[PDB]
Amino acid sequence: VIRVFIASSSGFVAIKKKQQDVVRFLEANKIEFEEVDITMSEEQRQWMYKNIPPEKKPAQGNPLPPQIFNGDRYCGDYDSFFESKESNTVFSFLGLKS
Amino acid sequence: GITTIEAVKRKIQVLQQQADDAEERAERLQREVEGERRAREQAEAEVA
Amino acid sequence: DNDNSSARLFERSRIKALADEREVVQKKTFTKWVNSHLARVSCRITDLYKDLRDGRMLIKLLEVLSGEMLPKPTKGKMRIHCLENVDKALQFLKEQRVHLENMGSHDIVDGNHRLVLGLIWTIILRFQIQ
Amino acid sequence: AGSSSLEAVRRKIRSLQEQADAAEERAGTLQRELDYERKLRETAEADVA
Amino acid sequence: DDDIAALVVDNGSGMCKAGFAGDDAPRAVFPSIVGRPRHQGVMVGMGQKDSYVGDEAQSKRGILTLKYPIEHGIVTNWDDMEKIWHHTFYNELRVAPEEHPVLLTEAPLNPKANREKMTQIMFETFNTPAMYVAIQAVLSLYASGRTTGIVMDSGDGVTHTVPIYEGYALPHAILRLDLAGRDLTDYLMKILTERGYSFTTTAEREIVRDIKEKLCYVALDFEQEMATAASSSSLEKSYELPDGQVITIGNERFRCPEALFQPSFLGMESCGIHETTFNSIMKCDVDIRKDLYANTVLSGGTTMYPGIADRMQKEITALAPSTMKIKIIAPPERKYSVWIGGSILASLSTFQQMWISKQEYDESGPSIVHRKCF
Amino acid sequence: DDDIAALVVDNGSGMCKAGFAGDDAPRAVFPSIVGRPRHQGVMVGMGQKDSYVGDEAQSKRGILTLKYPIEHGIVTNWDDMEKIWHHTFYNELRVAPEEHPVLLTEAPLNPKANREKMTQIMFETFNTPAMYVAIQAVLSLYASGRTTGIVMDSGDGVTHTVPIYEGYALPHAILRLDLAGRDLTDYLMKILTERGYSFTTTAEREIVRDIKEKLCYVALDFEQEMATAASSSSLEKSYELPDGQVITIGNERFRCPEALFQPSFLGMESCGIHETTFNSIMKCDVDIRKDLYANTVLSGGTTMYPGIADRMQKEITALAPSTMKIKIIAPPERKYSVWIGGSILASLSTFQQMWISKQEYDESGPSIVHRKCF
Amino acid sequence: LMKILTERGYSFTTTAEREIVRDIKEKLCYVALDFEQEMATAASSSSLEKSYELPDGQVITIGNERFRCPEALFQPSFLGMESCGIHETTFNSIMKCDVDIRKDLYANTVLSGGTTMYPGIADRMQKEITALAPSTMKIKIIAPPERKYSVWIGGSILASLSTFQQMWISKQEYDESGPSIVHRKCF
Amino acid sequence: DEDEILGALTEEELRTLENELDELDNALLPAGLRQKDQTTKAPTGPFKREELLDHLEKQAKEFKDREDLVPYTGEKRGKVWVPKQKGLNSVIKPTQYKPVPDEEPNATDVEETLERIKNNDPKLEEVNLNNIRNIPIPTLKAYAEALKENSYVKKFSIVGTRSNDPVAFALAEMLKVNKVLKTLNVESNFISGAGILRLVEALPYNTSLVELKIDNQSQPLGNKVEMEIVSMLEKNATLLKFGYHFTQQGPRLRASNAMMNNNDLVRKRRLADLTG
Ligand SMILES: Nc1ncnc2c1ncn2[C@@H]1O[C@H](COP(=O)(O)OP(=O)(O)O)[C@@H](O)[C@H]1O
Ligand SMILES: Nc1ncnc2c1ncn2[C@@H]1O[C@H](COP(=O)(O)OP(=O)(O)O)[C@@H](O)[C@H]1O
Repeated sequence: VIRVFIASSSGFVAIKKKQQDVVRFLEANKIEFEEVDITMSEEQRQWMYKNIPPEKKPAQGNPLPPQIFNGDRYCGDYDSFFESKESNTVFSFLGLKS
Repeated sequence: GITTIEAVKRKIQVLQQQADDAEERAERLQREVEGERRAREQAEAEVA
Repeated sequence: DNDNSSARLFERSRIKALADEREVVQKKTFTKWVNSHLARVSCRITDLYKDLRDGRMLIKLLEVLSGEMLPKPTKGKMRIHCLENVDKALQFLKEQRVHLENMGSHDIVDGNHRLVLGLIWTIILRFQIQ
Repeated sequence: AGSSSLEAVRRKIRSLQEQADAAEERAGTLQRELDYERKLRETAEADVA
Repeated sequence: DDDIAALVVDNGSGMCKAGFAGDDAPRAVFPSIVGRPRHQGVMVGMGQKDSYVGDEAQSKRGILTLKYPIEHGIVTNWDDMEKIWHHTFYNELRVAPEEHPVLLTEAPLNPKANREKMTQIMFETFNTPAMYVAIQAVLSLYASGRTTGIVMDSGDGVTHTVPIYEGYALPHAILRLDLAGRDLTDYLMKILTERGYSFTTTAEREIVRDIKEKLCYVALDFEQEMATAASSSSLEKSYELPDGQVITIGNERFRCPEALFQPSFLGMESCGIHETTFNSIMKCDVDIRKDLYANTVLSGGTTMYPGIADRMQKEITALAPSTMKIKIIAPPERKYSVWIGGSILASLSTFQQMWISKQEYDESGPSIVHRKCF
Repeated sequence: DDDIAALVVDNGSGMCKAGFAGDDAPRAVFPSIVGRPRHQGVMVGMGQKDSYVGDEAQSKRGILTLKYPIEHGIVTNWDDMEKIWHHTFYNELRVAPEEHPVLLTEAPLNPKANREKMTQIMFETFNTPAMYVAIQAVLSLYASGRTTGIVMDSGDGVTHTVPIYEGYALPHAILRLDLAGRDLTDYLMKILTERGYSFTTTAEREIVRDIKEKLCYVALDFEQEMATAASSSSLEKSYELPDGQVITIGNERFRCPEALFQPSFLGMESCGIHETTFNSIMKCDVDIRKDLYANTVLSGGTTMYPGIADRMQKEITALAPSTMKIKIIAPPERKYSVWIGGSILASLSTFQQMWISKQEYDESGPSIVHRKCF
Repeated sequence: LMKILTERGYSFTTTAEREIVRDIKEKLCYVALDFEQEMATAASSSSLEKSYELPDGQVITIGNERFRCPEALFQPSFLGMESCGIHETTFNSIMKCDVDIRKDLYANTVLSGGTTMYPGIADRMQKEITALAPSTMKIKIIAPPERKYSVWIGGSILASLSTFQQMWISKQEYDESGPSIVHRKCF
Repeated sequence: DEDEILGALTEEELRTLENELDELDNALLPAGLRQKDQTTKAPTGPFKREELLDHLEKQAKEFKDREDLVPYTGEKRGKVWVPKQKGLNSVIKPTQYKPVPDEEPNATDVEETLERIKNNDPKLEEVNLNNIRNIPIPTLKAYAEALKENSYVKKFSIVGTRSNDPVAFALAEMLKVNKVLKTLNVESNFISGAGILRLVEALPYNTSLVELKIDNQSQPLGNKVEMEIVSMLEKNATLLKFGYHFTQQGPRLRASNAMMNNNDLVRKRRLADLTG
């Protein structure tokens, strides 16, 4: 099932816009999903930190909130989502068969 | 054309007509209420 | 409270009538003085309150009396253009060491009777014809 | 925003319309002021009598 | 005689406008889009001069990715914005930037580095002799011809309301809502998706924006429009795509702009635009609220929906006391009024002291803009 | 019946503190917030419960909207306040209110109906045997341990100064200024928008308040510290958001509480805290001013920024005549003083005369409080 | 009035709202003939309530505060002052005079100033002075309707007299004797 | 020379301006019908997306490349500023507060509860419908209609059900009929000002409801609406608790005074019963 890691309260507008963009895309196409708040629960955020492959980390600080998983297998961040959005390779990006 | 010239003309003195009529009405009411105020003051001094 | 009504009657009739006497007669007196100096240029005033409200003719007045070249009036039909035009004449009066207070561009543009009449009276009194 | 002359014509039309509109809105206030003053002078004359 | 005045450049979030000062209409109007080749190096580098700018960028929607240099009123990419300014100066206006001053606009509440970067780019790259930065909502009041009222400006990326009384502005009553045209476009795509028509890429973003511009209106009563649209198909309209394929919008026409008044549809914790205007009015003093009620001014492209003025009048009249009179002013030319304000501001003589000189700039650095502007 | 111990409830705008009388510290301290479900979400893991109260509401910030029942020291919403009282009595202390007397705290100058409504709610909803309403600043002077001095109280909702000389309070010199920590939180949001970080939601307001409580200090000299912050990078401090990002406050650390001493930053007409205290002293009689200068007492959470005592001593010494001496008394435990003096007041033997009995309420209605309590 | 209007919940703190409070005081205040009965009557019923309209369009209700604000003239202890009221001040000023001239001063009490225009000051003042004075002396309160401008009007009477043309301070006298001439020339 | 200015404008634009002045727009027309149609062709097909994408790509491929006069080299034509030259460091972390156990979701059948209300069941005492997925508003109207004749239910809550104005109208019709419902809860709904006004309009007709909670609506009530609630709340005397946050201060004061008077009447009748 699609799991989006989101932060309900953030100091940056772009993070909110990206999270709502992902939620809008998932809601528009009848896609099965579920959301987990990283600010509400500490253990889920800590699990999200070590779930990420080391090559896609920011060089500076913790990774950005919007992350997409299905089950326990990792799909990508917002940037890879946008690449798949324009390349029309979205269902392969999330892993659901079209 | 000539028809557009006449239409522009007609709109010009129509709008000028409402402007002039409204200004004339305002002027008439202004002077008339001034005279009315003078009459009211001269009437009230006698009660005083 | 009939005595309160009597005092309201007094301040409504007597004070306002005694003010309006002097206001009307002084405005009529000032109209002739401004039209005499404005007669040399092709200009004339029909109403003192309405005509001084663009500010161009006040600049004409100051230019005629001073006989010295004022800054060129800004062309424009907006309210702010009139404000800036009146501000030019007010600044010229200020730099000629003529004292004005409670005098603004928006006071002239809004057509306040007392301030317009006071401006004309101060121009009559303190400004030098020369 | 097709040309400056068009928008200037619009601005002149707006000025010509709003002059009449403001003058009518002032005339209404003048009329009610006149009615109030007439009522006052009628009451004053009755009190004189 | 001062090299035919300054150049007024209004850079909105969605579209850019530019023209000479003293002219009553902008000369150059074009969207702010930087389109790039997607992934392909097919057929001897098709997509030559990779940075595609403006109308010529929007012509090649099929083979390019369309990217906006300005997001939410803030410049994310500065090379793209430099490209936009260079294309404005040298390709359409075609005048020397070193011979004329430049006037620029900005939203009220922004990060402080934006003004410094604008000053640094305008002086170091284009070598302009003088420059100034102003606030868009003040220029809207300049264009409206008034000096007292509350001004609302809703662009493609930001909405903001400022009050001004007798030429004096109150900084504590300025409100900034992040509810604008792009959110409306995304909501229109979202509600169109479950109807049966799916739009994903930026080439469809332009089409959805065109559909919203041509066929959208603000409902006076929302539940009445629910009942009327459910009962009959009289409200339905037909849109024609660039290759036949005529589609029917229908119920969505008045559902997109309702997110302006109810942000719950967009899933954002924010108040309505009428509530924002009312709260900005109530934060002012007691004696000046009457003039602000009687001088409400609308501006921006987002306010170009039909039937928004009377709807906002009804909503404000509900909130306001019944004794006052509500006066919503919506000029038909309001979409350009911000730029028109610039054309008024540079024309005044008393504004000549407000220019930031280059000789003043190279003594103080980019920090002169804070003490010189606003 | 010495077993019957009164309950002391200090009731501020920000937090509520409750505990048994005669104790050193309040047993329960928690913010008075009533959180309610959002409209944008269709809720995650909430059952038949309608609202969340206090700490559990603070934990689930992401799915709720947070509301404060007490507004500027005035209870606008009485049902929410009743919920706060029920949570205090049944979830925090786990004691039946029908057995113990209740002591409450209340601002000096406020609507008359507030005391009557509090007495009404106590005697009818909770059916307490006895109750009493006390003023906060007198309790602060009780906790200080002296009977002579001027009490300055700054809470989350209101600031007020009262003078007391030898157990006699002067009602004509009491001053109430509406400048508290919540306005400072809103100003911190406004000046954090300047750097680039944006906080709009009430949960973001809680984040901003938590930033302010830890990273704000009052400068002894403002002009020195502005130049120091501009010159070097020594004043920056880093804070971690719940999402994971790191922000740097820097210059704003001494700019947020400076609005206490200069309200013109907020657009407010009124004067600063030191001017208010000086005016309250000069309203008094001539020969009691010497004792009032030497016994100035600080109170409230808002007065726990570092460096308030030195700044306020310097300001009053600048205002006061040079031949007199100024003493500022800031206990390290002052944040709970309004509670602690109350725990003293219920412990006195003669205070058993002051209890409002159930019978007296039954004959005299809710108007007994005006003749019974100051 | 601002302090007791805070008691009902309406807040006025700025200098601009002080003029609004002054207008409220001028329009909706009066002096009660008996203070305790008026308080009891105002507590019993709502017939004494009045409504005022704020400049922003909000509506407030004064009610009990109509007669409490002018009562501070007769009881300064409401304001924290320990001084006596205006009636006691007038009676004390009468008692400081000689015995022979007290009757004429009792019969010729004149009110003036804009503060003396609350509805019912004349009757209350007559009642209080009659209570203080002996029964044989009869009190006579004189208050012209246009008392607010009386200080001006007598001045217009004063400058038109023929004797007053010799009572000026000349420019030459001031130039000779400095600014200290006003103490010799004026009372 | 305005005539010369109009002559400088296009002659077709002159006809357009005359017709536009005659048109003065479409204020008489409703807002839906004011804006013009784009095309006249009827809708066709199910909108295959790939044809649109292929035609857009083809149109992008066959297009003139316009040649700009000035290419962008990114050169600098100005002077560089060159400014003049002359644990304690630990990062503070926020408070975690305390985790809260997850509440068990509401499991109450809608149809069974509605049937039990329709059957006038003695055992059913309290009805709770808070936080239920996608409740039908005809079903809510049926609940409001059916609970009129049920005298065995005392508490009713519809918090977080996305209720709208018709539900408020149905409840307004309810409150005149029923004499048993002690508590009503309509918080966190989408009821506008008119529905709240219609709800408080039913208060003078019944003397059995002692608690109302209308807080946390999606849109604010306004001045006129609150003016109506406070006046016809002063009409009613039975109501004991009213849950709302008033923006305006005068209505807030009057509502507080009225509710205080109601509870004072309750206290007075208790004292009168105690005396006998
Ligand atoms: N004719 C129109 N009808 C309806 N909406 C429009 C129209 N023109 C533009 N818009 C909306 O306004 C937006 C453009 O606003 P714009 O004025 O470019 O904002 P900015 O202030 O950033 O320049 C578009 O995204 C579109 O949603
Ligand atoms: N340690 C602290 N340092 C600085 N400010 C604080 C601190 N603790 C609390 N505050 C401020 O004081 C407010 C709480 O004050 P409080 O003592 O609860 O007042 P009251 O009890 O009268 O409501 C908070 O809003 C916060 O802004």
